[PDB]
Formats: sequence, C-alpha cells, structure tokens
Amino acid sequence: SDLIPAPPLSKVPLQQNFQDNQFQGKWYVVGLAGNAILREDKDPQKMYATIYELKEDKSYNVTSVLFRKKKCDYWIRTFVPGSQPGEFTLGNIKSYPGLTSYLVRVVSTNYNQHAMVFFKKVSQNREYFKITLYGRTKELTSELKENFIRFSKSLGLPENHIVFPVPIDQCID
Ligand SMILES: [Zr+4]
Repeated sequence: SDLIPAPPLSKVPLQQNFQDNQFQGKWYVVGLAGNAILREDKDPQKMYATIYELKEDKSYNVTSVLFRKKKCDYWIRTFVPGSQPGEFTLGNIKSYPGLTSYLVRVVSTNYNQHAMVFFKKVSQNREYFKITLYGRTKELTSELKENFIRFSKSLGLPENHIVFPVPIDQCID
C-alpha cells in the first residue's frame, strides 16, 4: 500500500532527564495515531494497556493486554535502553520475522498522569510509525488530547489517522 512517510527524528522531542523508575507500571492507551492506523466506523478501536517493568539490568519488560474475540491477548516486548535516556530499541529483534528496525522514544511525560511515546519500525522493508498517548487512567483532559492531535499533525498525520480508543473494563483492569 501507500504510507505517509515517517518523520525525521529531529521533529520528535525527547523527554529531558527521563526517569525510568518513575515511568514503570500500567499505562492505558488513551490515544493512538500513525501511518498504519485508520479510524474505523464499523468495529471501532478498543482501549488496551501496557505495563512497563524495569529489569535489574535496566531494560524494560513490556507487556500489553488487549481484549479480542472474547479473551485477553497478551504480547511481550523487551525495550533496551539506547543512546540517551528515554530512547529504546527492541531486544531480540532476530526473533521477530520480517522486522529489521525498531525504535522507541518517549517524547513527554509527567510520570503520574500522562505520556507521549513515539514508535518507528521497519517491517518487510516498510517504514511504520505511531504515537501513543498514554494515561495512568482511562480518561485525560481535553487539553492533553488536543496537544496529542497538534503533535500528531506536526508529524504529517491527517485527522483520520488519529484515534481515541473507547474505554472498557475487560482485561485492562
Ligand atoms: Zr508493535
């Protein structure tokens, strides 16, 4: 298919003095945007959650749970600290078939309510990016939703590649 290009990393801020210990725990995905994300009127996008647990060596074990087809689907990732704090790369990338590049950058967070994280990957030689708006709860202020929209557009995404998943209780409590 056709894809809105990944922006240069220069357009993607890094959270200053990132605190990896304070970033741990459960985060709800309250907003989602990217070049392979489309707004779906039929079966709209359900909220999922992602738990960041800091390992002794300072990598994250990252677990996500989605409710799908009457069950909880879990997937696990290891994020390995990169060049500066708040940048990560994917651990054990050999084990993901098709996957050649995977980069995470924490754009901003106040640690105890919200965060914005940028993801870039190359899979079957196609370049995907997305941005999650994370909340420690399932709702955030309009102000932060609008800032997430402003930022997503600044990276070239139109309105219909920006989604706000509907809150649910299954799995993610
Ligand atoms: Zr992924």
